[PDB]
Amino acid sequence: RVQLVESGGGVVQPGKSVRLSCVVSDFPFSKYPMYWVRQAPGKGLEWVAAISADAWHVVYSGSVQGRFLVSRDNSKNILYLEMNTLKIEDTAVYRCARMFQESGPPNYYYYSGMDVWGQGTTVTVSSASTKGPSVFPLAPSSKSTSGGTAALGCLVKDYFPEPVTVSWNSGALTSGVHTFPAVLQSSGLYSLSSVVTVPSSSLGTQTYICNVNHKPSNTKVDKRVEPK
Amino acid sequence: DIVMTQTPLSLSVDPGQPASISCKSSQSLRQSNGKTSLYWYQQKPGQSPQLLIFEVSNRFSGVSDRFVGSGSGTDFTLRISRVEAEDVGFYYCMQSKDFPLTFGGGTKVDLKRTVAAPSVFIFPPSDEQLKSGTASVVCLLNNFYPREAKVQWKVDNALQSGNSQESVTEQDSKDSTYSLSSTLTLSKADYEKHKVYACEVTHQGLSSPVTKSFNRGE
Repeated sequence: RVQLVESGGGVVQPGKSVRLSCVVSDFPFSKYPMYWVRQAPGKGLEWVAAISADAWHVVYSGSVQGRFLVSRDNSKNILYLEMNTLKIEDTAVYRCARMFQESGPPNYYYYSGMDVWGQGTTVTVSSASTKGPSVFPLAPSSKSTSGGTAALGCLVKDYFPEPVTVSWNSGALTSGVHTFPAVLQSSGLYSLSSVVTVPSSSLGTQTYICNVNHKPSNTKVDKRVEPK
Repeated sequence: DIVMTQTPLSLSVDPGQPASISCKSSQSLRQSNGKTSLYWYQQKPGQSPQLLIFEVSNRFSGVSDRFVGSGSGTDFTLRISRVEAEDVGFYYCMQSKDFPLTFGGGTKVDLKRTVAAPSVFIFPPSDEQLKSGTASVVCLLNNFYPREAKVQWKVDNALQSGNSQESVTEQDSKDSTYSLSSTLTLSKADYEKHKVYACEVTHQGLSSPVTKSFNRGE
C-alpha cells in the first residue's frame, strides 16, 4: 500500500534546527514531486514546501522562506525538511504528501494537488523547559445544594511539554468523565482539567482519585478529590 | 496569494440528509491546460487529511460516489448525498493553480441531535493552589448541544476580559453532546480583593442565561 512515514519531530528552542524525514513505500519516489504541509494545534492546513522529482527545483511559503530547506534522497526513498531559525509560530504537526499524479520535466515544472499524506510528526518550538504539573482538586464546594448531580475534578496546571495522561481510579472510572484538551497559557506552560459527574450522595462514601502522569518530568500523581 | 473562502464554518448533519459545503477563490482557478485546480480533502477525528475530489469533480479512487464536486472559476461546491455518521470531521478545499498552494479555512461537520442545555458547575481555587500565589477559578458546562455557547466571568459584578481561557471536548460518541471548561486566572492578591465570583452561561437550550457563583472564603 502506498505509504508515507514522517519522523524527526520534537520539542526545540527557538533558533535551533530540526531535520524531519519522510520515508516512502510502494511507489517510484523519484518520479513524484513531494510536499510538506503543516497544521498548528486546533488550526487548519498550511502548505510549507514543495520539491520537484529531481530535487533541482524547490518552492517555499513566504512564512518559512529563508529558514527552511527541503531536500530529498532519491537513493533511499526518502524526503527531508531542514527547519532552521525556528520560531514559536512554527509549532505544528508536519506532514509530507505526494503529488497525486506523476510529473517530470519534458518550460516549467508542473505541480498539482496531493493524494496521500503521512500521519505526521510534531514540532513544538518554545523557550520553555521541562516542568511537571501541579495537580489541584476541583472540589464540590461548598456543601449546601439541592442534591442530584455533582461534579468534581482535577486541575493539572503548569506543565511542559505535552502530553499528560489522566485517568480516574486507575482506569476503573470512565463513565461521566471528560478530560479537556490542554491549553497553552501565556506563560508558555500547558494546563488542563479532567472532570467527572457523580451523584452528590456519593461524595463521602465513594473514592475519586485522579491519576496524572507526565512522562517528561517523571511525574506520577494520584490525587484524591474530596469535598472541602 | 489566492485566498480560499470556505462556507459555512460549521455544519450539523442528520444522517440520510444531504450536506453542501462551498468554496470561493479570490482569483480564477482555471489553468492553461483547461484543467481547474480545485481539490477537496476530508480530515476525520485523529486522522490525516485524505483526498476526496481532484480538479473540481473527479473522485479519487475508492471515494464513495455520495461525494460530488462541482463548480468553475471562483465558485465551487462539495455536496455529500445521504450523509453517514462516519462523515463527521473537517473538510478543506485547496487550490494548486499557483504557489503558494492555499487551503480554505475548513468546515466542521458534526452530528445533529436535539438541543440539550448545559449543566453548569463552578469551582473555587483550592487552598493548595492559593498557597502558591495564583488562583484558578473554573466553570464547567456539561453535556450540551449545539456547540455554540457563551461564557462570561463576573467578579463583584465586573465583567472580566483577557484573563480566561476555554477548552471544549469533541462531540461525544454516545450522547452527541459537548462539554466545555472556562478557567479564570488571577493573582492571589486580586482574588483576595473581591468577594463574589460568577460565571454566566448563555446557550440556546436555556430560556435565560444561567449564573453559578460562590463567595470567596465561604
